[PDB]
Amino acid sequence: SNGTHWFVTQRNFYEPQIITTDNTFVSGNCDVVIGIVNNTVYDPLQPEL
Amino acid sequence: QMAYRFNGIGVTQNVLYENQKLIANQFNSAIGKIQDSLSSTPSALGKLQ
Repeated sequence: SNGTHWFVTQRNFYEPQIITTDNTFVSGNCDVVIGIVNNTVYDPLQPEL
Repeated sequence: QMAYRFNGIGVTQNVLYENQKLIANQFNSAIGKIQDSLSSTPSALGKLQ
């Protein structure tokens, strides 16, 4: 987090990128994990359609 | 860091986040048993002696 926005980067070098479906995977509800946060996950397909 | 180490052996990271309490309890119990394992057995430290 930049303080205002959320990104995803590699671990050994800073290179922020937008959180999309193509670089994340889904598993379960957002109540088991301790420390989860809310944000938008962008879907590339929908804007085209 | 523990999730990174789980990735290091071929297990995905959601396993740790969904079993965090169980894993911490197991670790604490094993550390608790080390004390007795050394103390009760008197021949553990033969190499140093």
